[PDB]
Amino acid sequence: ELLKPRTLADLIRILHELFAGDEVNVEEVQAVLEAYESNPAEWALYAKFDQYRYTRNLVDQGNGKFNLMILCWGEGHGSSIHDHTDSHCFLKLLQGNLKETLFDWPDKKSNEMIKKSERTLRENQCAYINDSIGLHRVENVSHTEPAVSLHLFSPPFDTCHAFDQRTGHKNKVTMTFHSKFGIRTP
Ligand SMILES: [Fe+3]
Repeated sequence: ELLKPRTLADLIRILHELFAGDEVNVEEVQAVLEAYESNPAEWALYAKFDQYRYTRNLVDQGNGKFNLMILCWGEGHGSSIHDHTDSHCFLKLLQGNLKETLFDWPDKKSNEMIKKSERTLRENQCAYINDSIGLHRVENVSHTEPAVSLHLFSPPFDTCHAFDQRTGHKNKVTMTFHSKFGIRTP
């Protein structure tokens, strides 16, 4: 029985219920994430930017079965082309816009990775990816506006692969945290 989250806090409580069991109802999770109306005051604590690249800010450690974080993207900041380590990944915009470009898993052949599609994710929208869908790149293409997104990963994971668009070659990356629970984590 899914209800609208009134606040980020409420959203988090609801996520603990949704992940109370062993399996994930993706459509239900995506629905509740979307239903949350971004309130900049509720997440300002987590919205820590860096001048040079996007930051990953842990919000909730979950119940062992998921994590929740906020990512902050300066003008022109973007990600690698990357996977998500056999986890569910949900992305909701809290501020600004992000361009998401989808790529297919590369063949063993060295080949230019060609964009399967792109979309503009706008404030409050919740997107979903998993490895069965493909790979993606996420970018703030704005010249004038920062972006902020809310991400849920289940199970949690701290490693992923980056892919070279020219070749499809992958490299294993360890993902870091800029902050945890509002506290900067050098
Ligand atoms: Fe991603």
